[PDB]
Amino acid sequence: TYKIGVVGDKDSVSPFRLFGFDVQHGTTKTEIRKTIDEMAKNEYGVIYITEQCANLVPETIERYKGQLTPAIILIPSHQGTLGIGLEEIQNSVEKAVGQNIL
Amino acid sequence: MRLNVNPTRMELTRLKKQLTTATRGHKLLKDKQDELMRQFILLIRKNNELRQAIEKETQTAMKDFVLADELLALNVSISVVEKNIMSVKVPLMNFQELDRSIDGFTQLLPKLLKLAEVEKTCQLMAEEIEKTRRRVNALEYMTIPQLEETIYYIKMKLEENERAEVTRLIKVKNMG
Amino acid sequence: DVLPSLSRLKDKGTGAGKTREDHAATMNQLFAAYAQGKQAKELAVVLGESALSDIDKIYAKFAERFENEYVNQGFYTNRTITETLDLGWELLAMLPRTELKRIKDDLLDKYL
Amino acid sequence: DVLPSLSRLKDKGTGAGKTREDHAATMNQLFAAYAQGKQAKELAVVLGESALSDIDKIYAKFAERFENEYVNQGFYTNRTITETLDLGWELLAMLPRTELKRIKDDLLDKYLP
Amino acid sequence: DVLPSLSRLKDKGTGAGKTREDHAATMNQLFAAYAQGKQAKELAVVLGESALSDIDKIYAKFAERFENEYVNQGFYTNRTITETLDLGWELLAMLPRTELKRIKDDLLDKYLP
Amino acid sequence: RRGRPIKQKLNPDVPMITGQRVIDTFFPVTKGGAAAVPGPFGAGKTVVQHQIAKWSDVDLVVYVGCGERGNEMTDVVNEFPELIDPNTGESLMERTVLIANTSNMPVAAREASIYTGITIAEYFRDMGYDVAIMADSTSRWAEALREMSGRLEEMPGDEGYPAYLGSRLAEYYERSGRVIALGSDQREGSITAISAVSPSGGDISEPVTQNTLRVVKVFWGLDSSLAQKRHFPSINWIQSYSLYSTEVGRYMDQILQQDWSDMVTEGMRILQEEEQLNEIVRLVGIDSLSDNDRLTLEVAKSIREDYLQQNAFDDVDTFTSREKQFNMLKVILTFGKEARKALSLGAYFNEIMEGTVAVRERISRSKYIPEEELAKISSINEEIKETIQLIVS
Ligand SMILES: Nc1ncnc2c1ncn2[C@@H]1O[C@H](COP(=O)(O)OP(=O)(O)NP(=O)(O)O)[C@@H](O)[C@H]1O
Ligand SMILES: [Mg+2]
Repeated sequence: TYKIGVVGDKDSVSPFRLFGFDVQHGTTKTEIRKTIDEMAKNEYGVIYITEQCANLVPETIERYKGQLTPAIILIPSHQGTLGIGLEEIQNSVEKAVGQNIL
Repeated sequence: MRLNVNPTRMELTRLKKQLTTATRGHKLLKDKQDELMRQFILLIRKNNELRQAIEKETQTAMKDFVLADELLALNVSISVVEKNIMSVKVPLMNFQELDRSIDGFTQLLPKLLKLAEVEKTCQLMAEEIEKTRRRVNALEYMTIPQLEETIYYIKMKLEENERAEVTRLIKVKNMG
Repeated sequence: DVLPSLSRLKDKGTGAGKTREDHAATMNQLFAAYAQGKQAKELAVVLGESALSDIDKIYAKFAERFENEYVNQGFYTNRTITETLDLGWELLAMLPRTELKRIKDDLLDKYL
Repeated sequence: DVLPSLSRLKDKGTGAGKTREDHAATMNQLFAAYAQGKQAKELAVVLGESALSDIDKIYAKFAERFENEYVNQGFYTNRTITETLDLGWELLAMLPRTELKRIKDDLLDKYLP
Repeated sequence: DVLPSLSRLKDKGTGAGKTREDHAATMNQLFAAYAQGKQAKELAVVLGESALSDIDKIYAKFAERFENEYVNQGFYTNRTITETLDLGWELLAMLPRTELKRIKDDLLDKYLP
Repeated sequence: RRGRPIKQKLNPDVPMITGQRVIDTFFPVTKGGAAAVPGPFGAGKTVVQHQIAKWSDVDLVVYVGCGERGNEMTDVVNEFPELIDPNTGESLMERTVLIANTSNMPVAAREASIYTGITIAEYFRDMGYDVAIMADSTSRWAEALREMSGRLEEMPGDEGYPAYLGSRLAEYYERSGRVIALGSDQREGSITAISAVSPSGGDISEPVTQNTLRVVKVFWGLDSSLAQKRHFPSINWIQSYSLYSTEVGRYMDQILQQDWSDMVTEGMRILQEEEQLNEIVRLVGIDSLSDNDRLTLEVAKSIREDYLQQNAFDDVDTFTSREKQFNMLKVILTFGKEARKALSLGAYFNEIMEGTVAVRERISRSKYIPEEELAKISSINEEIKETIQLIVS
């Protein structure tokens, strides 16, 4: 049984608080990665993170792709996406296949 | 570039066996790489439509809430069973005025989790593809060539030695 | 090791009237199934338990039994040609009829 | 295969008065393009189409026409040095002028189709 | 390169009253860890660190520290045997107690940090 | 066949200036030193030797064409009287002696040609001069020995060479060096020996190469792979070495009053790291690399293309002065450092590349910058420091 962590702007991500999700509010590169690496230390299952927040920390994020857990999942803000989640799927498919196959 | 081995008859036989093994292993590693790839394509398509759908919906939920206090001060954790796809270890994830905006979030959770699961599985699937590619490649472009080049070298050397011996034996004989 | 071993005049000494009618066909089949079994074994190591077909797992077990029971008779065990032939059939019986492609159905129905 | 191939003495037999003034520059350029083209093909095989820049693809296509149209002439076709050089210029037109760095502007102006 | 190197007269010349009572145990232990660590380090260069086990990753880091710190001292560095044996332990401490099969429990209790 | 006697040998500790960046920088030969260039056909041994004969700062050059092509000796007799030192107006021919015994010339006379040259070089060395003797190629010399060995019916050594091959080679290389000459002046002189070795298949485990490497301190190892890629001189920077590197480094620091030896070391460190990284890029592709790793490849590429590669037939690329080499290497190494710092502050590889197209192009053209205006190479440093620093925003 693993925990859920959410990283994003106060406005967009606060309602996740109602489910008992450890919602955290980092805003600089230092805060996000510092807040992720502990979440991995406490065997979190999934960490949801905003795309705007995610864009600050590609180095810390790619460090866990190969791990079974935690799953790091990119979500929009209230403002939307930068296209990263969909581009990461885009990159991974062209890498595996020689696509685009979608 | 040839390997650092001594040109003996036994070494030649070793490398020749090691090479037949290497060749067969390379084909089997290519076969897997291709299997994982077509299994990957199915799942990555699932991931993509899923991510497009849950991006559009989480976005609306978030926008509603914002357009609507520490009323959010008052638990759900998840369960991870483990399964196997081909040979890859993969996660199985199960749950364990403004009221309209709060509800929309409740309806996202199931789709967010499935995504978490499908995205991870794809991620793990993709990594294992790279892992197999690197082995295939290390075999095709380094190991097999080195074996092949060392084998040809030792054949040649063993041949020069045999020639050297007959030269010396002819001279020895003729001390008479 | 059967694979690199060879008799160049075996045909002149086998079959109906000399051993039994099923001699050659079974030899050819055991030879192939053992080759296939050893390949299946390798596959097991390289791609893992899971990539193995159920038909493949059988060949694996066949090559194992073939070395351990057929080839491994002991230095003091004298087998008649008929026992040998019967043991081969017994070993071939692990496989589906669908796999014994190098034997006429005529012989499959007579010896199992 | 022009890559392992080499003539060591070649400049004593080319240039104005001998072949044409464009000779050495086209040679350095076609060679470089073909080498880069071939390296791109090598990349596509190992890692797939996707690993290539749009520019790599152009170069990869360059290599292929070079092989099929320039090198491959048939064993009964005689090409005068003029016909050869001119054909060199045509394959060069495939590439952005900005790419043709081994050739100076004066030649590019007179010959580049 | 310590692996192919040898001394045939090391037993009667080392130990309690000559160097220290842990000379031969640590010496043997270090060789075991180095030979294995060196094989693991080289795989990792070929197949990536990910192609290595959890503990072979440790053995590989050990072979780096062993080469870079222990064997590499410089041509103007004179280490007392006591400095050398003590450094040997600091490397061996990188490894889990279970790995150190070449050393008796009596000795581990006493020297291992 | 008898060495000219001397008072004593001295350490060869002053570097020769070849004007070849890869040689003077990473694999220097000192005056009175010995270097071998073993390499496969078409790699560039004859060209390296011609370059040195043309540019090195010795007093006199002795060129032995031993068992090689006729055209090459012809090339020197025509090209050298036309190659004019502008400071003094004398041609290279006024400081050159040529000995020629080509491959279809009498074979025995290959051995003769080597001894004639070395003896002549000893003689000028005795007068107080700095002499360089180039042997192209010592392998033809060894073949002459084997052929005579066969007629003599001797018992073969390695690969049919006679047993005395190793000592014949060692005897000749020991006739070179820095010396105090005989006479009351106690004047000093030197012979620097540069020999081509031409191994079958390019295999350097061959006895001629192996025996040579035993007595010479500099190894210029030519790579057929580099030559095919048109990377000349095709000196393989991983396998090559100069055992004069440490001493030449000390000497350069002092004459330049600069940390040259450190720059060289950093350059070799960079090139060594690229070989570790390219092993991965072949396997998995450039995409797998971290930004740090990405940059190392780009800096290494700069050393290779902007610095290591030198066109011997280009009027300006053909010789690079000591000062110019220091300047070109500074620029290349500077860009590396500045980016490394930019990466650690928070900038990414791709924004550093794009932001520096123009200054990188400037760096790649330094090799063509005229010797009278080295300041244009120098100003690249401030351009590097400023353009990267803007990007850091
Ligand atoms: N430093 C250089 N700069 C530019 N081009 C070069 C250089 N070195 C060699 N080349 C080119 O490559 C060719 C080979 O040089 P060459 O001196 O013939 O090498 P080699 O090793 O002496 N050949 P061989 O005598 O047959 O073993 C020359 O014809 C040039 O085309
Ligand atoms: Mg030559």
